[PDB]
Amino acid sequence: KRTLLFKNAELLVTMDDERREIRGGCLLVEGNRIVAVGGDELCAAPADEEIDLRGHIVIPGLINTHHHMFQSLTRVIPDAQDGELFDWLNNLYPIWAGLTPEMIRISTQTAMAELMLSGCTTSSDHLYVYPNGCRLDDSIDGAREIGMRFHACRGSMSVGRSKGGLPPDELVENEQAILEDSLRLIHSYHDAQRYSMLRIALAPCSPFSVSRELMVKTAQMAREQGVSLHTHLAENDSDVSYSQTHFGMTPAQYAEDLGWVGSDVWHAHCVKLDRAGISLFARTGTGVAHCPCSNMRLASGIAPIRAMLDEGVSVGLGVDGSASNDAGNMIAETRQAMLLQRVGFGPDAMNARQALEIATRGGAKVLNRDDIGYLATGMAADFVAFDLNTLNLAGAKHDPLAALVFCTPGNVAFSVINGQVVIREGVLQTIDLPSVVQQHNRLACLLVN
Amino acid sequence: KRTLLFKNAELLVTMDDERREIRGGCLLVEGNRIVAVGGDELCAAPADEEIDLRGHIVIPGLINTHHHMFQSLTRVIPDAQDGELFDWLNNLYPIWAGLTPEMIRISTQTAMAELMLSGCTTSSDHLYVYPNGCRLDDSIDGAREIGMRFHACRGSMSVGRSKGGLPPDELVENEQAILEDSLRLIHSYHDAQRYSMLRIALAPCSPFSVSRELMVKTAQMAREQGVSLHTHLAENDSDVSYSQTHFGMTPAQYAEDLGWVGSDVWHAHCVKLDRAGISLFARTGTGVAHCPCSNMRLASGIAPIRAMLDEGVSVGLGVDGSASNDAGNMIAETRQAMLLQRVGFGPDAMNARQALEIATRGGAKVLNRDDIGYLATGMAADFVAFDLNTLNLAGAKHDPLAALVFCTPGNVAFSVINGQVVIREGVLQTIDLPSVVQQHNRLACLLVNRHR
Ligand SMILES: [Zn+2]
Ligand SMILES: [Zn+2]
Repeated sequence: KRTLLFKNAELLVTMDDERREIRGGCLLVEGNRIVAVGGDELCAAPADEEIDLRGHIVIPGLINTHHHMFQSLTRVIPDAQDGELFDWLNNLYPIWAGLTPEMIRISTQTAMAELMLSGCTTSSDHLYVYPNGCRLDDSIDGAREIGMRFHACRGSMSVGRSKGGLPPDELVENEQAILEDSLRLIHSYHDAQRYSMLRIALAPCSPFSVSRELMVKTAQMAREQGVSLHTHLAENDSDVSYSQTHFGMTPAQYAEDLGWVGSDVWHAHCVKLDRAGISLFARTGTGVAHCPCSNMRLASGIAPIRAMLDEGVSVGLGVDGSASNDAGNMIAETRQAMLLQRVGFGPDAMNARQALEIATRGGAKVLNRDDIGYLATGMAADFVAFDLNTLNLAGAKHDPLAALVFCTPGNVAFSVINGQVVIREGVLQTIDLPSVVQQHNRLACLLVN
Repeated sequence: KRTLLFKNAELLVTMDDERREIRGGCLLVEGNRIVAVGGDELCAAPADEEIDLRGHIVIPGLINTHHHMFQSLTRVIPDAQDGELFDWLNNLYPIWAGLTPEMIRISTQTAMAELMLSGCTTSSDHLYVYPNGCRLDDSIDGAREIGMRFHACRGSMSVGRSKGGLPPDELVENEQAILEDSLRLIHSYHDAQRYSMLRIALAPCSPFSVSRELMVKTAQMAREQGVSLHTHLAENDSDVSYSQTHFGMTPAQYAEDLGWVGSDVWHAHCVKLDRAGISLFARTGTGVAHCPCSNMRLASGIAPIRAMLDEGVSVGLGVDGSASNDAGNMIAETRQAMLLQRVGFGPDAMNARQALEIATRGGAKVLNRDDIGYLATGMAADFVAFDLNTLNLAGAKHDPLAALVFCTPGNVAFSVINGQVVIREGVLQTIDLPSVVQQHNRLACLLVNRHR
C-alpha cells in the first residue's frame, strides 16, 4: 500500500483525545488511513512520497454538515437579495424549476471545490428539488470526480402550495415515489463501512414542505436501513409559528413526536430551539448543524449554540446553500461561529479551539461517524495545511491554530482526502477547475435567463 | 503627466450622484485624478497605458476609518484571545511597551498591505502608544513607501494607573508634550489640498484616557489648524456606565460638552449610542466609524447602524486594530456590516449597495473629504478591480456588485491609488511584500520575547 509522510509542520493540530498540538509534527499515512502522528524519529520515516510542511499548520479536515450545492448556480439573485426565509424561497423556486442533470453535476463540483480550497474534506448536501429528470445520482457523479468524502441526502418535498405547504406544486413529488427512490439510492450507493467515501441520508426538506406521514415513514426506513435522518428545524419565527398553528407543538416536540430524535438524526439551524428542546436533544443525542452566515444573511437569528454545547448537544457546522450565505467558505464559517456567539452571548461564549472543534469533531458526530474528525492512528487520512507565512497571517504566529479562526486566511496549500493528495500548493488536482468554473457560469446564465 | 485608460470593465460601479453602474464602463485618468467616466466611447481616448478589465468589476476604493496598525504585530496573543476586556488590555499593554520605531514603520506597511489587497485605498490609523522613541513619523514613513492614502492620527493617553486608569506608567504621556508633538505633526505633514495623500488628525484614545482639559485644548487646536478629531466613544456597557456615573451624562452628551461634535469629528464604535445621541450626531454632522468584526470579537454588541443612517448620521467603516478583529480585510468587513445589521434588525436593515456606500462615500464623509469615495470627473483616481471569473464568485455574476458583499472574494486583481497602479494582477507593486512579511514576523517574535 502507498505510503505518504507529511513532515515538519510548524504546528500539527490533532483534535485527538488529548487535543495534542505538535510543534514540528509529522503524519504518516498508508492507503486511506493514518499510521501514526508525532514528531521526533517518526519524521525520519521513509515513504513513497514525502511532503515538507515547514511553515504550515496542519489541522483535521473540516466537516461541512449542511448545504444546497445546486444553489451555487443562483447566488445573489436580485429579487432574493433582501428578505427572510419565506419570500426568499418564493422568488427562487421558479428559477430552480429549470435545473438539469448537468447543472446538478457541475454545481456539486463547484460548491465542493470552494469548500475543499477553504479547508473542508467531508461534506453533506441537501438536494431537495428534482425537476427535469435530475437525480441524486448526478450529484454523486460530480462528487466522485472531485474526490471529496460525501454524505448525500435524498432531500424531498411533497406538500405543495395547494396542500397548505410552501413550495409550488410543480416542485414537489409523490410520497411513494420519494420512498422508493430513497430505498434505491441506499441500496445502490450507501457504503456503511469504515473509511466510506459515500453515505446516504434521508432528508425531507422541512415541516412546511412535507407531510408528517412522510416524516414517520422516512424515519422508519432509515432505521431499517441503518442510515441517518436530516431536516430543517426551527430556522426562524415563521417556522415556529407554522408548527404551532398546524401541529400544536414546538419544533422540538414535533421532531420527537415523529421519531426524529437520536444520534442518527441531525437538524439544520435550530435557531429558535427552546430550552426544553435543547435538553431533549442533549439526552437523546440528537445533532445540530449550525449555519451562522445563513442565519445572519436571512436575518433568522443567533442560535443558542453555547447553551446547547453546555448541555452536551452535538453541534456541527454548515455553510448552507449558496443562495443563503452566499459563500461556501468553511474556515470563514468557523470564524463566523466564533464571532456570532460572542456578539450574542458574551466574550466567553466561543473561542478558537471550541469553534474548530465544532468544525471537525462536531461534524463527525452529527454525521454519526467515528472515523473522521481528528488525526490519530487508524483514523481516515483527511487533513489540510495552511501556509503560516502569508500576509493574511502576518503577526499571528503567536498561535497558529487561533490564527485560522481570528484572521482571514486564503486557500489551503495542501489537502489530503482518504489518502489522496487532492490539493497541491493551492491547486485542485482532481478536476480542471478553470474549465468547471467556466461551465458553471454558462449554466448559471442559462438557468436564470 | 502620466495618463491611463481602464477599459471594458464588466461592471463599473461609480457610486456617483446617480449611482451609475456601467456595463462595459471605462475610466480615463491623468496624474492623480479621473478625467472621464463612461462607456466604450472612451476607448478612442489616447493614453500612455491601456489596461483591459473585461471580466472584472471596478468599484471606488474602499475607505478604512479606524485602525491600530501597530497591533498587527500582536494578533491572537494567547492571553488575549478570550476573557474580558480588562484582561485584553492588561495582557497587551506590557507587550506594546516594547515597540520600536522600526516596528511602527514595518507594521504600518503590513496592515496597509492587507487592507490594499482586500480593496482599500484610503485608511486612517490611530497610533496611541509612543514608547522607546516611537513617533507618528515612523508610520508616515511606512505609509509613504506603500503608497496608500493616509489619515494619520496623533493618538494619545495620559491617565495611567496612578490616576485610576489601566495602561502602565507609561504607555501614557505628559499632556503638554502631547500638544507640542501634535502641533509639530500638523505643521510638518498635514497637506490640506485636494488629492492629498497625507492628513493629520488628533485622537485622544478616549475621553476617559486624558484629562478633560486635554480633550478641550485638543479640539481647540484642531479647530485652529483645520484638522479633524477622532476617539473611541460608547463602545460597550462599561463606557456608558462610567460616563453616566462619573460625569453624570451619556457619552454623546459628554462629547457635546467637550466640543467633540461637528463634521470635523468622528467617533469609533458608538455601539451603545442612544436615540438622543444619534439625533445629536445627525444634527451636528458628527461621524461614526462602524467596526463590526471588532464589536463581535470583543463581544461589545451590535451598533444601531440602520437607526443612525435613517436619522442622517454619516457612517464609515473600520477594521479596528488587528488585536481586536483580528483580520485587516476591508471587503470582508463590508460583508460583516451587512450580515450583522441583518441579524440584529431584520432583513431590510442593510443591503449590498448600502454596505458598499458606507465603505466608500461614508468613509469619505467621516474623514471630511469630498475628493474620494466615488468615481466621477475630477475625483481622485482611487479604485480597485475584482476578477468576476474566480471560483469564489462562481454563480454570482447575476449581480457583480452584490457578489462582493454576499460572497467571499479573494484579493483584488488591480488597485489604483492617486493614479498609481499599486496592485497589478494580484501582486502588490510598491513594496517587496514577502520581504516585509518576513521582517514583520521576525519583529513580532522579538517583541513578544522581550523581558517584562
Ligand atoms: Zn438549508
Ligand atoms: Zn480602536
